[PDB]
Amino acid sequence: CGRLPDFIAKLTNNTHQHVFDDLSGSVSLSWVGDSTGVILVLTTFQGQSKLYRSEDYGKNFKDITNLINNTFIRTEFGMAIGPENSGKVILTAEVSGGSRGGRVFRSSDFAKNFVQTDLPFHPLTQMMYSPQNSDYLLALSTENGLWVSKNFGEKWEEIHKAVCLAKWGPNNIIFFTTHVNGSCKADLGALELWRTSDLGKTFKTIGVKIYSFGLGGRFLFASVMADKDTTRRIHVSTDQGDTWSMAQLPSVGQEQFYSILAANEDMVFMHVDEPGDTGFGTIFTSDDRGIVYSKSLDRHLYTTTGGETDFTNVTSLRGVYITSTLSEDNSIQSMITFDQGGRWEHLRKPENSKCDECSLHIHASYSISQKLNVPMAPLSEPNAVGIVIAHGSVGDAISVMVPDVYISDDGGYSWAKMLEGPHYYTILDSGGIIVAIEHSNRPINVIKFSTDEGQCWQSYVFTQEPIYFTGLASEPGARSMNISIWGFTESFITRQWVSYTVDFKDILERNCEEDDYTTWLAHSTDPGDYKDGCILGYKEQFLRLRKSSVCQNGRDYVVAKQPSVCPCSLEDFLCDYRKIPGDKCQGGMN
Ligand SMILES: *[C@@H]1O[C@H](CO)[C@@H](O[C@@H]2O[C@H](CO)[C@@H](O)[C@H](O)[C@H]2NC(C)=O)[C@H](O)[C@H]1NC(C)=O
Ligand SMILES: *[C@@H]1O[C@H](CO)[C@@H](O[C@@H]2O[C@H](CO)[C@@H](O)[C@H](O)[C@H]2NC(C)=O)[C@H](O)[C@H]1NC(C)=O
Ligand SMILES: *[C@@H]1O[C@H](CO)[C@@H](O)[C@H](O)[C@H]1NC(C)=O
Ligand SMILES: [Ca+2]
Ligand SMILES: [Ca+2]
Repeated sequence: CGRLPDFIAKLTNNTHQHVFDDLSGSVSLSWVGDSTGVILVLTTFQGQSKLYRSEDYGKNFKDITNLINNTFIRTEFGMAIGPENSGKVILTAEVSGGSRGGRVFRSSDFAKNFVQTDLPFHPLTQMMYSPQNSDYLLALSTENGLWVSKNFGEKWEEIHKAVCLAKWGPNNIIFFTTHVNGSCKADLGALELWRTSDLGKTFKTIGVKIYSFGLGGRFLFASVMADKDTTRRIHVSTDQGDTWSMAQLPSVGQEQFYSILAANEDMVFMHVDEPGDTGFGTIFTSDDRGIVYSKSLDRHLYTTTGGETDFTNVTSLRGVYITSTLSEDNSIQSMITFDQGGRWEHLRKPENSKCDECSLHIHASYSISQKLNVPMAPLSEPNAVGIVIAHGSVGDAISVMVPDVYISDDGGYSWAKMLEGPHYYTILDSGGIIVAIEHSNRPINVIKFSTDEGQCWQSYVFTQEPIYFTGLASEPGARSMNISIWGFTESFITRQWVSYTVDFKDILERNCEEDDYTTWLAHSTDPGDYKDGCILGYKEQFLRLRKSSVCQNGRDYVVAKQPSVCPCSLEDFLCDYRKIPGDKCQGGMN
């Protein structure tokens, strides 16, 4: 491997330290908008709150605690960040014992100015933005009242009482459950599901005997109790609850649960927990109506009701998902699907790695929850086509051994060891740079980076004062070249939070050209087959950045791809026959 020259000089003047020398114990960070560089940092000591604001992607911060009048901010509610570039921020404050209602600091200009607002109620939940209109907010009160605002939280009205759960639907529709006689936990299974399309002026009861409800893609789901039984079933609606269909899914008992694993405009991955405290269930995939379900994966790991699952959307390649399954011997084995759950498969072992014949197993939420030496779950970005990064074990099952970091560049078909120890990682510039920080219980001062998709790595010493590393921060969307390295210095009585923001603009000094990209057929496994690369009835050819090209994709980078319809085979249909949701094959068989 040949390394690019003089990278130290291109990063020293692009390294920016900021110290947060308050006495806080916890730190939370929110990005506000895209292409703004606005970061809000809230530090808490338990109490005192400090509010810091950056507008250069974290290179410099300003103390703006005076903008909230030095009020303690309750971390339970977080920072209610408005969608897209609305620039909306809502912080929930603590009040005294005799206050009639709550207090909230509202900003609509990317945290440049905050307005202090007294509420006619005490908030029980975070204030939720309507996807259709960021001025429309709902919240539940401590008396389980449903409150709605049309003017970004300035004025509130209580549209219904005894509300247990409320969610925005499309076009400013509100769905919510309510109880009549009792409470929310007591009347579990006797709730009613209501809908209002006019922000509380009129109401329609769209369900009774309700356990709970949820939204996923185009689908409205409700679990409904049986008449003379303690079991419950899933009903689904695609017309905002005007009509319902019984999902072709098994019923479950009180000790079981349903969980939406993933949902888009085509279909839903649904987890049905198995009876008993055995920690696993079954994955089913829906049709385009959310009614017909095909069994996709048996013995899917999902510990308890609100427990841990390893289900992972490989967002860098269409149709690819990874998750963990419980073996018959109660060992954990990773499985990968490339066709949206049509079939699952063991992950292919890297060629050079040895078994501790075997396969690759991926560490995710469950491994992290069990306090394994795994700092991050899998990472993928849609604009960085084919790239998957994860901690893994090569062998027969998930192992507690010190895991290596593995990378795929084709969406999970092939794998290679990326780095030796456990590392935090982050993808920048749509894959133009991959960054990694060693996971250690010792202080560190090195950030590793790769410009060839993880094949070659350079180490950069970003500070002479090593830090206990805690996490990476970068602009969501993976289009920036800025990376914030967060850690702390420690004395005998306090911790000094510090961030180092490195700008890679001089590493990727030139913009990528058309010559810098090459054609790549996704899902290619055998060019001799007529249907090579066909997934859900069509294949796609991408323009991928050459690994050898050292250049910036750009903030306005758009993945260039060209689809080609494949002939329909029996693999494109499910049993009602019905074509698979999202399948776009034409001609062929039927
Ligand atoms: C998993 O991740 C992929 C990529 O993020 C999802 O794909 C997209 O679907 C959404 C909404 O349905 C549209 O926002 C995007 O245009 C799609 N993006 C791409 C790159 O395909 C996919 O829907 C997710 N899987 C599931 C089942 O939710
Ligand atoms: C990373 O952060 C830098 C600023 O620290 C970004 O720079 C800016 O460039 C944009 C558009 O060229 C202008 O919005 C801003 O005025 C600049 N910011 C400042 C304060 O100088 C840079 O764009 C980020 N890196 C990437 C690729 O996103
Ligand atoms: C700001 O805080 C000070 C001291 O706590 C208080 O006296 C003042 O009334 C506050 N301003 C408000 C509540 O707007
Ligand atoms: Ca169970
Ligand atoms: Ca490159």
